[PDB]
Amino acid sequence: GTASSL
Amino acid sequence: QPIGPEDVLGLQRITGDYLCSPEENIYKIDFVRFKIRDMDSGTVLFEIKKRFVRYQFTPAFLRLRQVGATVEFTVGDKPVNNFRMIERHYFRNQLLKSFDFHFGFCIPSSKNTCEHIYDFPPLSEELISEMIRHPYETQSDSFYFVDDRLVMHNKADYSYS
Ligand SMILES: *C(=O)CCCCCCCCCCCCC
Repeated sequence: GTASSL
Repeated sequence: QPIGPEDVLGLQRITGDYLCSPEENIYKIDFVRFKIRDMDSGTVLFEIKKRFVRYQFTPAFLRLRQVGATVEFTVGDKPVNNFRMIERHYFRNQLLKSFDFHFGFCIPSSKNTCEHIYDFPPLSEELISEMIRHPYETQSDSFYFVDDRLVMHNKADYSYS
């Protein structure tokens, strides 16, 4: 999910 | 009103909405790198550098055992204590597994790097097959806490077809 934030 | 870790640790399904707004990221946590690699082979599976993501993987992904996630992020003006993520993966709203990663303390205006490890839950040949055959019904919620208070929420879905 952290990939959403880039 | 303030969502804590014990709240999300009981979640029975993927949330129907986001549990916070973008403005609740008062710490200005900003991810600048995200990388996952297979721990068996050492292969990079996905890297992104500098609130919803869709991934498209292959069936072989579902045979991995362990995957390493490296993250780099910056923080703004306030110190950040007990930064933590709880990320919950479901298939058709059945929990596959919940991961709980601690990042620690970050001083203001810092960039920080951590690597954590995902250990796959056990998956049965039936389950895998269903997962391959139903793309994007595998979903995840990523819940980010500073000092036990929810500050970000990211969603994802996955295809293995
Ligand atoms: C999204 O941005 C985080 C994506 C991380 C994907 C790899 C995590 C390991 C897969 C979870 C195990 C459950 C699926 C079988």
